[PDB]
Amino acid sequence: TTCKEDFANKNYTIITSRCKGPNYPANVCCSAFKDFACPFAEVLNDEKNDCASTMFSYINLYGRYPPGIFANMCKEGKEGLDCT
Amino acid sequence: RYISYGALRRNTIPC
Amino acid sequence: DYSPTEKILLNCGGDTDNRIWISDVKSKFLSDSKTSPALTQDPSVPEVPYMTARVFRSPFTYTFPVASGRKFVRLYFYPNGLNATNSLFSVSFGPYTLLKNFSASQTAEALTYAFIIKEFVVNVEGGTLNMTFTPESAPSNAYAFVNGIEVTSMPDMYSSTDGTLTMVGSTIDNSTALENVYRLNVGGNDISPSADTGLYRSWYDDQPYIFGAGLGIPETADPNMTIKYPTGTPTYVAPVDVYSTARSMGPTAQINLNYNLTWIFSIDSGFTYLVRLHFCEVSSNITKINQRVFTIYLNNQTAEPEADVIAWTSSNGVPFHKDYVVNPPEQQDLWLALHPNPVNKPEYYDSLLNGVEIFKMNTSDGNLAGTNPIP
Ligand SMILES: *[C@@H]1O[C@H](CO)[C@@H](O[C@@H]2O[C@H](CO)[C@@H](O)[C@H](O)[C@H]2NC(C)=O)[C@H](O)[C@H]1NC(C)=O
Ligand SMILES: *[C@@H]1O[C@H](CO)[C@@H](O)[C@H](O)[C@H]1NC(C)=O
Ligand SMILES: *[C@@H]1O[C@H](CO)[C@@H](O)[C@H](O)[C@H]1NC(C)=O
Repeated sequence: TTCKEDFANKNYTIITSRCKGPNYPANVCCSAFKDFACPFAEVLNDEKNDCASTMFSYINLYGRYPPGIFANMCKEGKEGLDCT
Repeated sequence: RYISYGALRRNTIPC
Repeated sequence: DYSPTEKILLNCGGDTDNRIWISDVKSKFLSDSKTSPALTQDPSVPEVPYMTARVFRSPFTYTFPVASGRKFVRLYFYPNGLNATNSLFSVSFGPYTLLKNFSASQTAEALTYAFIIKEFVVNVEGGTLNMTFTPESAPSNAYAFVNGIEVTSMPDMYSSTDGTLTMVGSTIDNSTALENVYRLNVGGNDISPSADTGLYRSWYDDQPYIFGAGLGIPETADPNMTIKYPTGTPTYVAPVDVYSTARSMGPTAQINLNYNLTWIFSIDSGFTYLVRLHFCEVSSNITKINQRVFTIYLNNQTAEPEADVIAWTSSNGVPFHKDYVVNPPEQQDLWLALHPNPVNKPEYYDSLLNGVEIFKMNTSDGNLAGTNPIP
């Protein structure tokens, strides 16, 4: 189910200029990721779509990020990341 | 609204 | 493996796991009941012994002839002409009440399981045992039932009498009763009771208990790596499939500094909990001390400041385990988490876990029963 939204032409600076360095500070990086992907919480959260994987692909491509930093260090509560 | 952990698990590390 | 002298698999009213059962109909075990087959069939559910049940209109007591020793005792329930919701009862043994005010349905579908298995570890003196099922008199509707019963011989595997070996994270086990609430193969697959090391324990994958998306990676032993139990150690402590598979934080050190590898287990309050953690260094890279050192936190507090599996074992691929006691702060979530300890400057910043076993310890002498799970 190819993603409804287009992630190729989005502006990833939100993340790239904040989540950085040899250390990937959890608070800074998760703030940046939320800022970028909270406006598409609806489509990402839908299991049927091909979008979340496509997004992470682009995030990790433009940032040259290590393999699972967002899944691993971004956690808030049982519900997920708040995004409001 | 939230970013669900199911979406985050799409960032799971591979082999 | 371990061969238990007694293997009483009892099916009520009479499998997919190569174990033969026996009806309770003409059993010497039976000491009235209204046997009935199950009203509805769920493909996920196996007929034996779930399909057949025996129902206790009034108190019933079961007896089994057993040598002096400790036994696994496992009840099998599947919530189902009576109405399923109205089944509330208690189960007792000796001076131990195993279950009270128990609902199979409210328990089972709060947890999104079709059927339930409940496990206990109990010590028996004498050649007989007390298994009594009592429909709760408190509401009149209330009845009792059991799909099946297993009694299995067992070594004294999970006791820590030895002096000062165990203290809570802030303790003595002897002729206390334990109820097993979780038994996980961390980073590995499910293990059916056949595939256990002769004690017929079910091991479950740990992943449904990871807190967020933070799964790290699973590791398996290399093929040219041999899991060797230490000389003079029982080899039935946990299957080799438990120690050959583990979970760790990932290939990036600074990432592993910023998160905990965490698991959460819903538990009954008012009790104290035995947590046996299972370790074995399966990585080819880790062969010396001060390569992988990590801190273990139980219930947001430190149980182990620096866990070096090599210091615990001196070599690759050799199993080990350690018992802890958690006393929760008075139906509740129990947290387990690991983090790397960089003090002393280890080669890698990582953490590891191979298996988990959590038991509820009987309070004083008395209850092992907790509240019914609100869904
Ligand atoms: C340990 O830490 C967590 C918080 O990190 C404790 O608290 C709850 O956390 C959940 C997230 O699962 C929130 O939804 C709840 O609102 C939090 N409630 C409270 C009261 O904190 C958790 O309870 C702690 N456990 C112990 C035993 O200390
Ligand atoms: C991304 O958005 C920011 C706004 O904060 C803007 O300053 C920046 O130039 C944008 N980058 C690109 C490549 O469009
Ligand atoms: C008794 O069981 C009922 C459910 O049938 C439950 O609502 C109630 O909280 C329980 N009370 C005690 C003391 O177990």
